[PDB]
Amino acid sequence: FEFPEELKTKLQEHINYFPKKRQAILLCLHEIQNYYGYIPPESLKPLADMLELPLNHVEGVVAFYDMFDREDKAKYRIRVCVSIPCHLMGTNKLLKALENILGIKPGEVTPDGKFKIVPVQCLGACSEAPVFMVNDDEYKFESEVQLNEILSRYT
Amino acid sequence: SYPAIPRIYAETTLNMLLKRAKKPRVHSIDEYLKDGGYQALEKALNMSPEEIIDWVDKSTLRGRGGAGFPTGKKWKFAVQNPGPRYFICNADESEPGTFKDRIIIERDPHLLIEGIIISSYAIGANEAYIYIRGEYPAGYYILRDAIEEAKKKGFLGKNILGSGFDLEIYVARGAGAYICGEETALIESLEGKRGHPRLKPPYPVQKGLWGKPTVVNNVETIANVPFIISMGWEEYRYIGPSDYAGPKLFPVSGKVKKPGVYELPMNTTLREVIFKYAGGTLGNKKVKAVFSGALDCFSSEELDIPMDYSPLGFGGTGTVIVLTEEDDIVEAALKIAEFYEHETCGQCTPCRVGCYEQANLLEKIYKGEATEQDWEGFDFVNRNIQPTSICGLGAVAGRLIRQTLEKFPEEWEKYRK
Ligand SMILES: Cc1cc2nc3c(=O)[nH]c(=O)nc-3n(C[C@H](O)[C@H](O)[C@H](O)COP(=O)(O)O)c2cc1C
Ligand code: SF4
Ligand code: FES
Ligand code: NA
Ligand code: NA
Repeated sequence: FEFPEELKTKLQEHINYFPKKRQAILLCLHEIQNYYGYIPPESLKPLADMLELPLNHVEGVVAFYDMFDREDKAKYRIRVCVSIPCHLMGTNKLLKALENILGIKPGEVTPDGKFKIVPVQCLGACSEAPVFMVNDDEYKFESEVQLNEILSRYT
Repeated sequence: SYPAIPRIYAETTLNMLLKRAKKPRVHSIDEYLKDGGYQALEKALNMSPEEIIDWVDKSTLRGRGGAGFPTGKKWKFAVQNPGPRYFICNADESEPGTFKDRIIIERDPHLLIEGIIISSYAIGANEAYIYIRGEYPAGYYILRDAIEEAKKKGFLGKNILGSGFDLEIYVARGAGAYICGEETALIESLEGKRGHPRLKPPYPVQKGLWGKPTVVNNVETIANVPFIISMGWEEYRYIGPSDYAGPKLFPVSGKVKKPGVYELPMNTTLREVIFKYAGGTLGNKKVKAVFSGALDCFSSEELDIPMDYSPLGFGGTGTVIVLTEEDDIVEAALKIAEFYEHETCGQCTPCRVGCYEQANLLEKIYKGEATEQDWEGFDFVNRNIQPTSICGLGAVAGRLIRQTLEKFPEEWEKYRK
């Protein structure tokens, strides 16, 4: 397993950025996930080598940090706040709307591999509850019609 | 071009931290300079580090990240130990209800950067870090760009403005763990490790990043520093009541008409926050409770308390989550239990098992499936998360829930029957 040049170049930027190589581990793992739609288990050994770290160190880090997903590939992660106060302000309605539009529940991926619903703790936008993200983009849920239009922007 | 972010409402009676950040847009360096930005830095670099520490001490500034440690005193402790030293901005803000820090980061990044540079100079740190939670991607990109702006204007790098002071600011990203806001866990994460808190003592100010003296400060804390230098510590102390001076941000959410971030003096009462500033309650329903993030539960009998650091004050980080008369307190308690279940790092046995069991058992209670032994077990676990804990999470994971048991017995009773 080898990283494509375009990805390897970015990883190398991260690794050269901090005073010590190993400090770049989370930036690198974010970069890997954004490229492949998940963290391929095969990617960890060559990442470890670039960071000058043992494989088990990198494995332990991937396991600890919730944002990283070793199991399911998805183009777009729909992170849905399942905390408080989002629960008062209509998380349930957001989840129902997502089920109506995409046919999936929290934890599931669409058959085409396009969308995965990821339940998350507070996203720090509680005044704009109920909150969700689509990869890096973050939104307030207003209604199914509004949500449907938002999701149509991700192709 | 940045990722989409919700336009959180922001209002200020003081026009300090939200002077620019009351507008939901990035204020870049040229606009910041037009407001007198970076002039406090220039002033600071003509002062001795010791004088800056003295001003920040006399300002009475205290940490805005939840523990309320006096900032100047913290800095004094760090400079008692030989360098090199490190400065860290904590932008991990991940507690339920808390969204005050992000609006500084996303809208007025140069206010934060200016504070970081001054603070770093004060403690003699030539390397500073911002650790921003992974779920704030826009904030990360905005900060990276703002830092490059500052570097191009000569406010970062070597020999800043001819002062002989060198600084670089690095931006690190978290990856989904609330515990990485705990200052020693944050340092572990910066070192490229799992975010596990360290046994204290030692404290970071003695042994922190790479075992060197390290000051960790919250975003909001740091954003006060340019004001202290610009205005002088006396003028800063005239803001708000004598005993609790300075601006404070209050993120207000739940069942209010105008949820958002309010910049207010600390003599404001909880009642005023809700009714005078945040427009009262949705449907004008009665307030049942206020959750101070995931820390404390205040009843409707406790709304006349000051939003200050006093023994009888609101305290915490000033996070105000409003529940009204129709909201189920047990359901809300379950949400808090779920948070602590998800976020314990699991190093300490009573925290690991206690956070898990508290949520597990409360879910059974909520669903009407709990046995009598489950109820007894729940009470016991709730009182026994803290033993042997080496960070604040274990100490508080049962606190709010215990307050709901004491303040809303009737509601819990319905579930027991
Ligand atoms: C579980 C836990 C989570 C914390 N999360 C944060 C956080 O997100 N941001 C923050 O600045 N402080 C957080 N703190 C407090 C920090 O440990 C530390 O007190 C603070 O960053 C110091 O800065 P200050 O003196 O400016 O408040 C947390 C503490 C604990 C125990
Ligand atoms: S108290 Fe809990 S969160 Fe803190 S170090 Fe121990 S197990 Fe981890
Ligand atoms: S509770 Fe959902 S963003 Fe905070
Ligand atoms: Na719907
Ligand atoms: Na005053």
